Amino acid sequence: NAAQAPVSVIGLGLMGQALAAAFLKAGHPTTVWNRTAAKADQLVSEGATRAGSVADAIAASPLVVLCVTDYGAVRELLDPLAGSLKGKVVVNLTTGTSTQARETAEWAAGVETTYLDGAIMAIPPDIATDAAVLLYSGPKAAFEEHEATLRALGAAGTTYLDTDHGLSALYDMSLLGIMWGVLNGFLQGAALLGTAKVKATTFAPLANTMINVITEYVTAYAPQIDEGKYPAGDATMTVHQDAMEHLAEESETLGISAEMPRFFKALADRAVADGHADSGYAAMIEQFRKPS
Amino acid sequence: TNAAQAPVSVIGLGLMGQALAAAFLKAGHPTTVWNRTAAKADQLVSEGATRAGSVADAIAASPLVVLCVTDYGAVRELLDPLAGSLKGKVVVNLTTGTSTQARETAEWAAGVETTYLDGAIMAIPPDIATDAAVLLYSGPKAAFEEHEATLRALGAAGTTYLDTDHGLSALYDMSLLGIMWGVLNGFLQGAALLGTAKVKATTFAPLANTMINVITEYVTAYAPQIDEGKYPAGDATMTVHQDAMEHLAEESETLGISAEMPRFFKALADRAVADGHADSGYAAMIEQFRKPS
Ligand SMILES: NC(=O)c1ccc[n+]([C@@H]2O[C@H](COP(=O)([O-])OP(=O)(O)OC[C@H]3O[C@@H](n4cnc5c(N)ncnc54)[C@H](OP(=O)(O)O)[C@@H]3O)[C@@H](O)[C@H]2O)c1
Ligand SMILES: NC(=O)c1ccc[n+]([C@@H]2O[C@H](COP(=O)([O-])OP(=O)(O)OC[C@H]3O[C@@H](n4cnc5c(N)ncnc54)[C@H](OP(=O)(O)O)[C@@H]3O)[C@@H](O)[C@H]2O)c1
Repeated sequence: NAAQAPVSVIGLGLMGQALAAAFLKAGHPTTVWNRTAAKADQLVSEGATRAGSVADAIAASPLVVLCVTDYGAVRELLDPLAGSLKGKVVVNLTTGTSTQARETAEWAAGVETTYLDGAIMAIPPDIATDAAVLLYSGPKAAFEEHEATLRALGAAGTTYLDTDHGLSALYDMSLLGIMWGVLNGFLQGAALLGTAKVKATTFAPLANTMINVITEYVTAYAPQIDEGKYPAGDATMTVHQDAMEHLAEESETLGISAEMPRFFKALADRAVADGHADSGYAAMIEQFRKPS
Repeated sequence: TNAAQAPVSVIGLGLMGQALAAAFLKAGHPTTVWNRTAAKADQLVSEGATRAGSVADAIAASPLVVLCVTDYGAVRELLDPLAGSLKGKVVVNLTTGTSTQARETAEWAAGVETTYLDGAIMAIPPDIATDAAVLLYSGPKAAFEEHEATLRALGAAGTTYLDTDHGLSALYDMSLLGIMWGVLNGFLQGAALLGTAKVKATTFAPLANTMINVITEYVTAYAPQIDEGKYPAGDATMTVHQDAMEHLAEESETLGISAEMPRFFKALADRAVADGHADSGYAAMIEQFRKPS
C-alpha cells in the first residue's frame, strides 16, 4: 500500500510539482522541498508535508526523487549530504547526459546509496495519465522494490531499461528524434495541403491513421537492421527515391518548402550509390551510422 | 448477397492491379479483368475471374471500372478511343500521378459525360484487403457513395473519401509519404544511436512504437493551432525543443554516427526562434514549412 510507501520530492519546478501531485493523489505520504519556498504552497494545501531542509526531506522517506534543472544542481544539493543517504533509494529524474548519469551513479555507490537514473518523456499535465512515458536505468532490484510507487507517475509508461544508468539519456534523445521526424512530416503535409485549402484539422486524423500503419513497418524493419540483410519486399530504394522526387518537385511548384524532401532524397541517393537500389528502406541504417 | 449483384472490371494487372482484382473476387464480386500482357490474368482467371478479350469488353462487362496502370499516359492511351462507350459508367482511376493529371483527366471525363473518381493507394499489394490498407478517393461524392461498399473490398477500414477536387488524391499521397519517411528516419537515427551501446533494433522497436502512439496526440493538439495561427507554448517552448535538438546532435557526433538530420532539424528550429517564436509551441514551425527555399 501507498500509505506505507513514503516518498520525498526534491525540486518543485513545473515538472517536480506534477510529480509530487501524482504521488500525493495516489495516497503516498509525500514530503516536498524546493529552494524557492512558495512553489510548495499549492501542494502543502493539498496534503503534502513541507520539509525544513534538503536533509530533512531525505531523512523523511526511503525513496527520494529529484527533479531539478541539471546535474550541476543535483550535485550542489547532494554532495554535502553524503552521510545522510545511506540505505536510501535515489531516483534522479533530472534530464542530463549519459556520462552525467554514469558518474553520478558511481559517486552514489561510493557513499553506499542506491541510485536509479530516469528520464521523463512527457509534459507536466500528462504525468499520471496513459500518455506518460518514464524511463529508468540502474539496479533492477531497486526498480522492482519501488515499481508500484513509481507507477503513480504514469502506470502504463513506466519502463525499466537496463543496468547502464546512461541508457536513460540515450533512449530520451532517440525518442525525441522520432518525435521531431513525425511532427516535421505532419507539418510538411499540412503546408502542402494548405495550398489546396485543406485544413490541418481535417488532415490530422488521416495523418494519425497512417502513422499507426507505419509502426508495423518499424517492427518489420528492426530484425533486418540487426541481421544486416535488407530485402526489398514491398518497395526498393529506387521506388522510395522516385516518390521523394515527386514530393520535392510538387513542393517547389506549389510555393512551399522543399528542404526536407530534398534532404531525404539526398540520403536515399547515397544508399543507391552504395549499391542498395534494389534493397528495402532498412538499408538506410548504414547512412545514419556514417559520421559527420 | 450484395457483392454478387455488383460487378467490377479491373484494367491493369501488375503487382498492385492483381491484388485489387484478387480482393474484389474473394469478396464475391463478379470480377472481369484485362491486361495488355494477357498471361498475367491466368492466375486470376483460374480462380474464377472472367477474362475480358478487350478493353471494350471489360467496360461493357461492369458498371464500375477500376484502372491501375503505370501512369496517366497509359490511362489516356486506353480510354481516349472509348469516349462514347463510357456514358453511365463510373471510372475509378487508382493509377498514381500528379495533381494536374488528375484534374485534366477529370475534365476529359466530363467532356465525354462519364463519372470519374481519382484515387491513390497508400498500401503495398499484400496489405490490400487488410485493416492496414489506406485508399484515397476524390471527385463526385455521389459516385463514391454508390460504390462505397464495393470499394471497401480493397481495405474495409481505410477506404477514405476526400473531396470534390480530383487533384487532392495526389497531394494527400505525397503528404502521407512525407510522414512515412519522417517516422522511419526518426527510428533509424535512434537505432544507430542505441547501437553504439549494443542495444538491438528489436529491443528498441516496441518502445519506439509506444512513443509514436503518444506523438499522434501531439499532432491532434497542434492541428487547430496551425489553422488558427496562434501557437501557445503550453507544454514545451521552441527554446526547449532547440536545446534538446542541440544535445541530440552533439551526442550523435561524439558517438560516431550521423548528425546531419538532427542538425537539419535544429536549423529549422533556429529560424523559428529568429522569427520571434522562442516562447511559442512547435506548431509555430508551420511557418518554416510554408517558406519557399
Ligand atoms: N517541463 C517539462 O515538460 C519536462 C519534461 C521532461 C523533462 N523535464 C526535466 O525535468 C527537470 C526539471 O524541469 P522543470 O520543468 O521543473 O524546470 P523548472 O520549472 O525551471 O524548475 C527547475 C527546478 O530546479 C530547481 N533548481 C535549479 N537550480 C537549483 C540549485 N542550484 N539548487 C536547488 N534547486 C535548483 C529550481 O528551484 P527554484 O524553484 O528555487 O528556482 C526548480 O525546483 C529538467 O532537467 C527538465 O529537463 C522537464
Ligand atoms: N506496387 C505498389 O506497392 C504500389 C503502391 C501504391 C501505388 N502503386 C501504383 O499502382 C500503379 C501500378 O503499379 P504496379 O505496382 O501494379 O506496377 P507494375 O507491376 O509495373 O504494372 C504496371 C501495369 O500497367 C500496365 N501498363 C503500363 N503501360 C500500359 C499501356 N500503355 N497500356 C496498357 N497497360 C499498360 C502494365 O501492363 P503489362 O503487364 O502488359 O506491362 C501493368 O498491368 C502505379 O501507378 C503505382 O505507382 C503501386
